[PDB]
Amino acid sequence: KSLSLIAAHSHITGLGLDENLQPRPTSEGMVGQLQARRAAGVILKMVQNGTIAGRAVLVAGPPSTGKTALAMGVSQSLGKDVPFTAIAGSEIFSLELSKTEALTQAFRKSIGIKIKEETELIEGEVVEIQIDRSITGGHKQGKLTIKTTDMETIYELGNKMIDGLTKEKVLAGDVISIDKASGKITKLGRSFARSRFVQCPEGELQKRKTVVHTVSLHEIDVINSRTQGFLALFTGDTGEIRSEVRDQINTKVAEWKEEGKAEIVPGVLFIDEVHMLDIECFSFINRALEDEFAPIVMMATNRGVSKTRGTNYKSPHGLPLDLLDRSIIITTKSYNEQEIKTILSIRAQEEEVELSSDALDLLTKTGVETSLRYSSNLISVAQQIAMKRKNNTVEVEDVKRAYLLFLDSARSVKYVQENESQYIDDQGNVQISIAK
Amino acid sequence: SLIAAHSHITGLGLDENLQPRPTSEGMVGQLQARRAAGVILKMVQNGTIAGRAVLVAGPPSTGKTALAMGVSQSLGKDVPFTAIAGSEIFSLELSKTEALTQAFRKSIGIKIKEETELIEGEVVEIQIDRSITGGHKQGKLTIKTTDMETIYELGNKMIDGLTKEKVLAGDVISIDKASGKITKLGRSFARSRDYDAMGADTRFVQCPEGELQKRKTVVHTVSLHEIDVINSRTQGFLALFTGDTGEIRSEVRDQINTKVAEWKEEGKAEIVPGVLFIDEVHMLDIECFSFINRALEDEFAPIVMMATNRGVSKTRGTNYKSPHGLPLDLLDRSIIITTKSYNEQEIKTILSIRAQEEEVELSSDALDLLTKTGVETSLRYSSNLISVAQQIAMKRKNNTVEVEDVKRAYLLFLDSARSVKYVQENESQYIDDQGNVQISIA
Amino acid sequence: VIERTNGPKNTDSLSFKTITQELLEVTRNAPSEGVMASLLNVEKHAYEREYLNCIQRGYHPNVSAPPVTIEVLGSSHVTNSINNELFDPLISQALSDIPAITQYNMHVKKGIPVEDFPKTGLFPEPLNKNFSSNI
Amino acid sequence: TRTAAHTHIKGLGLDESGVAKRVEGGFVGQIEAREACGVIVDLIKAKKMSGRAILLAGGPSTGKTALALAISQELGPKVPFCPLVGSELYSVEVKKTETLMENFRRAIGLRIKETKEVYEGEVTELTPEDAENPLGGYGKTISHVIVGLKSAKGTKTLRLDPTIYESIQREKVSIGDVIYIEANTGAVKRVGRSDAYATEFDLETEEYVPLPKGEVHKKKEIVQDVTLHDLDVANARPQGGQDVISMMGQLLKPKKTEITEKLRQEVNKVVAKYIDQGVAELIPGVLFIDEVNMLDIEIFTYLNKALESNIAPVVVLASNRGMTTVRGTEDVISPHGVPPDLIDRLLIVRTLPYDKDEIRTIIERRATVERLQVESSALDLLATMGTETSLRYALQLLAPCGILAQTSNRKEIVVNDVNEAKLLFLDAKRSTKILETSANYL
Amino acid sequence: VTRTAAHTHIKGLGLDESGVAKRVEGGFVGQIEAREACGVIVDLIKAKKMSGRAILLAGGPSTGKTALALAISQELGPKVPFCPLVGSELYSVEVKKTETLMENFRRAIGLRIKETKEVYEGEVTELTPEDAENPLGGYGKTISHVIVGLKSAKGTKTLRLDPTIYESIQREKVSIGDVIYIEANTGAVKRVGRSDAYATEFDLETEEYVPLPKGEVHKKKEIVQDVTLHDLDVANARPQGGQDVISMMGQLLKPKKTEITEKLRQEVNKVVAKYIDQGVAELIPGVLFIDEVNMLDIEIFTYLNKALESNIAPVVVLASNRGMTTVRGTEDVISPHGVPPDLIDRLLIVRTLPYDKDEIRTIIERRATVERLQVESSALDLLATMGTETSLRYALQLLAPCGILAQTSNRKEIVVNDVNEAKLLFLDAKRSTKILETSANYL
Ligand SMILES: Nc1ncnc2c1ncn2[C@@H]1O[C@H](COP(=O)(O)OP(=O)(O)O)[C@@H](O)[C@H]1O
Ligand SMILES: Nc1ncnc2c1ncn2[C@@H]1O[C@H](COP(=O)(O)OP(=O)(O)O)[C@@H](O)[C@H]1O
Ligand SMILES: Nc1ncnc2c1ncn2[C@@H]1O[C@H](COP(=O)(O)OP(=O)(O)O)[C@@H](O)[C@H]1O
Ligand SMILES: Nc1ncnc2c1ncn2[C@@H]1O[C@H](COP(=O)(O)OP(=O)(O)O)[C@@H](O)[C@H]1O
Repeated sequence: KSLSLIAAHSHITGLGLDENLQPRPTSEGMVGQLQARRAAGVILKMVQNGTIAGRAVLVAGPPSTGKTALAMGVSQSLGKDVPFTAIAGSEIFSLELSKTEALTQAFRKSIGIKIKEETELIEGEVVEIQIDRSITGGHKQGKLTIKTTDMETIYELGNKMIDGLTKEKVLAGDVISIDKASGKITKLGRSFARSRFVQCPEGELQKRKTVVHTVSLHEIDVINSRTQGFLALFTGDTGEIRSEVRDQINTKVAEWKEEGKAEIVPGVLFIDEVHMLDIECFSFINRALEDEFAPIVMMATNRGVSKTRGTNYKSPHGLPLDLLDRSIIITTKSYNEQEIKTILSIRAQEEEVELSSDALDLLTKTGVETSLRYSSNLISVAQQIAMKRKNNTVEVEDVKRAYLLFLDSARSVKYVQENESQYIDDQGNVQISIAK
Repeated sequence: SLIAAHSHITGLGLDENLQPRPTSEGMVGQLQARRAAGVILKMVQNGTIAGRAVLVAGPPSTGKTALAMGVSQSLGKDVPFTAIAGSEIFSLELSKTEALTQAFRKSIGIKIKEETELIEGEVVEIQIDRSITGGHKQGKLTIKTTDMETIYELGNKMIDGLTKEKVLAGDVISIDKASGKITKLGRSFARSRDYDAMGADTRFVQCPEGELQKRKTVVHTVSLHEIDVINSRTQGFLALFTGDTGEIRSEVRDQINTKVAEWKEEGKAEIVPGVLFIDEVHMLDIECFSFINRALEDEFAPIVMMATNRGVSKTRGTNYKSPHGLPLDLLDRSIIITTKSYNEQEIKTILSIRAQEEEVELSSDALDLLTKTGVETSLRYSSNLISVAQQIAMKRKNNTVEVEDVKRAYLLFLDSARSVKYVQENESQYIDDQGNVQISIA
Repeated sequence: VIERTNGPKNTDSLSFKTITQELLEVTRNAPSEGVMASLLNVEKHAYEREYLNCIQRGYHPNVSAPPVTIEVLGSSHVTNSINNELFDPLISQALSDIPAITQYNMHVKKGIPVEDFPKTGLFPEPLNKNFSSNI
Repeated sequence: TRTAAHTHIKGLGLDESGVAKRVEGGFVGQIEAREACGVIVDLIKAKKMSGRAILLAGGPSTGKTALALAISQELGPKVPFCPLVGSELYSVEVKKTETLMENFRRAIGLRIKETKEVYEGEVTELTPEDAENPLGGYGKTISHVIVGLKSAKGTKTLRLDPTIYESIQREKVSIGDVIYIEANTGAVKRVGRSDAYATEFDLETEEYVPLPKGEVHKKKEIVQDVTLHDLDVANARPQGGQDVISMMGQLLKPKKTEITEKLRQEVNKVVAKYIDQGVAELIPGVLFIDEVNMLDIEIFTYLNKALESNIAPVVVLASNRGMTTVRGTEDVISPHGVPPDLIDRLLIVRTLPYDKDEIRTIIERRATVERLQVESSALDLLATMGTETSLRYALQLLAPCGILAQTSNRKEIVVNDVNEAKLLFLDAKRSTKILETSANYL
Repeated sequence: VTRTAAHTHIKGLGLDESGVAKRVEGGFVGQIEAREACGVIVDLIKAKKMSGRAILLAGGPSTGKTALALAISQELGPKVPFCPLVGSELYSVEVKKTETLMENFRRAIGLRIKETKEVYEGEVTELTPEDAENPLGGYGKTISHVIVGLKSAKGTKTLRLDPTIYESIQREKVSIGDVIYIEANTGAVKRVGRSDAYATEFDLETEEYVPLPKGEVHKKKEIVQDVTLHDLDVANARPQGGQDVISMMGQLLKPKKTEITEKLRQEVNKVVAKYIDQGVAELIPGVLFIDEVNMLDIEIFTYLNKALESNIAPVVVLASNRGMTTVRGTEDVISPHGVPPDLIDRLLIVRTLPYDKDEIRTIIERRATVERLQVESSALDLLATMGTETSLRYALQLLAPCGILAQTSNRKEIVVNDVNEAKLLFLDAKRSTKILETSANYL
């Protein structure tokens, strides 16, 4: 499951830390940024403890300095079964939902209910089905010889089981699972009989299994609101869910928690590029962070002393000071030559690219000259240029050809400022003619 | 119909060598613009190329929309001509790109050839078997001519056609197989016994003779936009009239393009390009120009003719001024036809043609006074004064417009400059830009 | 919508006949070559002129899918309620028709009157025979 | 009897073949504008031109709306007249272009005539006569239906089709009810029960329409007056159908939709076909827009497009601004808030302010319409009051004067009552002086 | 014979086996470095491993930016999906622009699936329904079963319908003597038409006639289907295809765009992963092309920053022609090509260069060859110096009025007097601006 080709943060499998929350120099695909990784590990221990709620953490720094990488590492080290809602800042300006309603849905998607239940199933291999039918179809009789690798039995079947076996046609040689209470019969496949293919089950026929369900609060909010069904969880037209059913869900969840029938898991809400939110969003967040059913909100931004959207003044990080009072700030730093070389080596091993040493030094030099992402993007173009001339190892001139073909930001600005008469300026004046 | 502004223009008035006559088909003057419009007309009539933008620019009251109407009249039938204004793009149901795509796709016709069978015969026997609730309907129809006798089986739609405008076993009707039309030609039997109701006082007609069934190749034109609207959903034919076609997806348009190419390959259907005419194109946003710059490069694109009466002015959606109110990207890929202002002789001939169109007889001195006022003021004012002078002439009971009627119409109805002078002389009487007005006359 | 019946209303009321409802009513059973019917029959004239009943189909959807199945393990009430909602007999009878021999068995052989039948045949007609299926 | 700011004017008041007299029809003064409006009324009654535009301009309290309503009264009640405000075009359901086109199509009327052949009255007998040879496997095969009808001074027995008995059973036609059968369609409808069958039961719901006058069979020629917008909204919406969409939309909110140009073209061609047959008459009318400065330049551009149409009616615009910026533009200075493109396409009628004697005469007519009795010295003081402050302020201070006269148990307004009404109710100038000379947020 | 519109003289990039481009081959003239870079990009797309790579074609107006993207699209072929787009398409009045960008991102990822079909087909011989014990009970339908008899070549079967199947049988209005086609996956029924075993010409409903189907009544067949992920998303968002109530009423309502949630996309991804894991489906990453990228505002750029870091997103190509232009939706910031620097840091910029006189001449020569016209050499030189004087597009678009004016004098060749006449009739932007500046009343 979970198909994926290659991502920009696909080499990161978690925060590289020891048992004392100390960062290794290189572990789980993350190098450098020791203090930020330690602080994110402390935040991970906050999430794993779960005894506190509504704490806001801001990750701020220069662009292309391990912010989204840190968020991806926290999400990978959280594991499965714990909600993680990663949204962008421009995703809440909707046309059918208000900004506060979309923010409320994104807040309530990150708190889960854990419910354990038990059900009994008959998973077996069908030896023989015998069906006795009448002329008019009044009374049906049925014998079912079914087995595992451990037992063997014969069952008399009633009329509704005859109807449920005729529908979704079960033949001899099949492996099926039957639910007695609901009457759901699933064909797992065919057994190992050459005369798809699965293994015949072992042990008892009538098994009792415990399944664990994690249901978000937003799902129960959609279900309890009678105006729309559960298909609004998939189609997306929930449409301004009222606060009365939210109050009923908030009371019933605590009622289940006191009786021990369910458990509370908190999650992480990540807001990438938080500076694009409006002032009314920040004013809503300032009061939504103080609820008992509030997750931990991590926000990432790279702006420095910019204009707050919806106002006319300037604020640090694009955020007003009342929101910044309610947050603790993790600050990232720029990378050195050695860490850039290590990151580029990790990305070379990730994309199955074989690199010479001098090509790696050239990539590190042009990475500390221009950008990390530019050298991270040249490394796969140079492999195709290498494969055009039929050799596996990327050499120095293979990097030089890709450097010549594909430009960066500074060279493009230089060439545009040199030949600005051929481009459209702000005033809309261009020159298309060559002569005169 | 009613007399409109450009009801006197039937064609362009061109020779076989595309040389415009000085006075032909209701158009005088403007030789080079009419020559260029004839070249554009020949380029449309050839149909070889697509996506050429033509711009018509000039001062107000010069003949831009008159030239477009002459092109549309000389275009002939079975070639579409989608003429829209610039402010029709902005809607609350469609986006600007979707509205412009529908305007582009309304200007390409698909000519489809079909085979049909015509049956003309005297009705003999009608047996209609229906269910109890009236849902399932079937039956038989025995029809005859003077030479043969045929029993046909009927469907639901055919029985629905027979039940409307009831046929009564002895009439003469017509049958089209492909169209499903029921047309009662008349009655030949002339029955004596008739019920008090009904009553086919249908005109008498002889019974048809010869072959009952005849084959005919028919042809008909549809637009591409109608094909997309029909194939969009279940009830697209209602949406063709109600206009409730909201944001048709791209997959529908790709499949319709592929099926149109298949119909061209099989010889069933042919493609006839048309003209899309945007009057007052300067009332468009920069996003519309950006969409047009890429929509003009497709194969299924019509010839786009735009009209502008603006000089250097601010482009809508931006904060800089551009020539003709259009960005230089759209001005790069267009060829511009320039119209020029008129003389007194051309204005006199235009007023003579407009007086002949409104069936108003004019004196010579009244025509000279109208020419003088149309030289001083605009042409449209002296054109509008003719009907008022005719009404004043009919009030005094003489069916010939004299000089004093034009003088009285000049005194009664004002110009733009005279009204500006009267407003500027009495500025306290009117509400100014700051909302201050002096109502009291003390 | 389904069991809407055209019951009579008394004259002494404030809800009167708006003009467009009267134009809709005079052309309910009017035949051809009548002036009000011909002024009210634009769409069928456009249908019969443009040869639209013999046209082909140029578009088919790529994927067709049933609604998402909701399952609750260990309860038959949810299965019964889901099967009632998916296959509501009133709506499913409204979107279809009774066979003619079955109707003859209800009305003549069983004594059930016509007005006691469930309402049937409310499905809208497709444009062509070619437009009635995706295959 | 209700009087509201108008209805003291009964037409323009011109004589035939001539000019306006000084006082007639509730009008005092304004001779030249009345003559121009009479010429426009004669042009509208000529029923030939299309899309002519009149802008009448002047100060506040001058009589532009009174002149427009006088035009509407002078035309009569059979010619359509659509009043409108420039602020009404901004709708949040459909774009303003579609609203302007709907108000354009509302102003054109169609007069149709038809002949109906009916049979109505109380049913005397209802016998479905069986056939001579009934078919096997069936029951009660019908050859015809005998229905007897009775009305005032006439009874007549009929002979019907076998088919109508199904409609008789579906419409629940028993004995003693009053039925209605038109000739060509059949289609019996149940209009009610006779009044002679009213008091046999204590409780019932069915109404009792009495016996209809005249004979049972009479051909009646009816004449119906519709508009083109009614035909458009009748053809666009579906008829009574059996589909779920038609019954679902009939119980839902009637949301306005963008009517296409195709439906309008089909409506115009079928209307022209029935006009050429000699059955239908086309009556163009007036579309009146008050305070046209509220329109922005997009609606002005679409007005420029739509005034050159083939079917568009006479449009009358009213405005009172001077040198004002057009709405939607930041730097275009224009007379009356109207851009020069539209200004070039219309004729301007100027209206002039009044003097003291005309103010006194207008106050006299408005007093004699409101059934009031005014003293002469009080009339002169009210005329002086209207000279000093406003004409509308003098007109609106009449009913408090009458109420204060009634409170003192007198039937005549005196000087003391108009002084009390002066002191009680303020005007704009004294209220502005109160606002300027106070500093307590007044 | 054929139709040409501003393109279709371009067939591909036109490179060697080593990626070295020729001077003129494949409809291109010059632009060797850009064509080599586009060939490297095409090879990278064909490698089918990378996700979320972005290049930007930067250059002036009329320099060959759209032509390179169309050449890339024809180099990949119709097998790989290619989604063209304009920057103004993202502003819809039905759904937000972020959802439209996500939709166009998911519309460029294809899938090829081998699918099994269970079919019952043949000619209907008998159709007999049987009735329920009580039909007016309120719960339960009118009938219980329907017996149908299907006859095909070398086979005849008898089936007992579920009434739910019989509703879809009856809705297509089948009868005795009709060839049908029942798909057991969804229950959809196709009425092929009347069998030709009976009479033909006695009908009045323009039907078509089909012989008996070959093979048995019951069949299992393999259909290879091509699809995108967006098709699955809109199929599961608006469910049509089933025989239940909701999927039946979904076909009659007006279609409307909605905000498809991420949970549905993850479920579709899991099902597609299960499909490819079985060896049934094959995934084809594609190309999304956006022309005039400067029309995008800052919110779409900020969402693009997040959307390019996913593990599904395809290769996206952009184009712009602005030097130092402020970003739309912002008030003071000035960035190259109208593209903000935080997205610029994730791109690869490909420069496009202007042409010389001889390149303009041979481009005009190829355009005249493609449009089936004969041009004299002196007229070609006049057109070349005109194209260098004013614009390449003006010299290209004046060829067809030259052809019309050459045809109207009963000639095939285009001469100098014809080019002078086309110069006199039609104007360009510079002469129109010179008329506009020395004008009387905003001419
Ligand atoms: N500590 C790290 N370990 C591994 N990769 C890193 C690290 N820091 C940054 N990167 C790489 O640098 C790139 C920029 O990181 P990211 O945080 O996404 O940018 P920004 O800081 O602008 O959000 C990412 O593709 C990531 O793979
Ligand atoms: N050559 C001509 N023949 C007939 N009418 C003309 C001619 N030139 C101008 N007109 C009249 O002058 C007006 C021109 O205005 P219009 O057609 O809107 O185009 P433009 O706005 O470009 O001048 C029209 O109303 C038309 O009746
Ligand atoms: N010539 C006139 N004769 C009589 N009453 C008039 C005359 N002109 C205006 N009035 C009265 O003045 C009042 C306001 O005039 P109005 O028509 O509203 O002017 P405007 O429309 O320019 O504001 C109306 O109630 C009308 O009765
Ligand atoms: N190398 C070339 N060979 C042939 N034609 C070209 C070449 N470069 C550009 N063109 C032509 O120039 C025109 C403008 O190119 P296009 O990329 O569509 O617009 P822009 O360059 O302004 O983005 C196109 O119609 C194309 O046919």
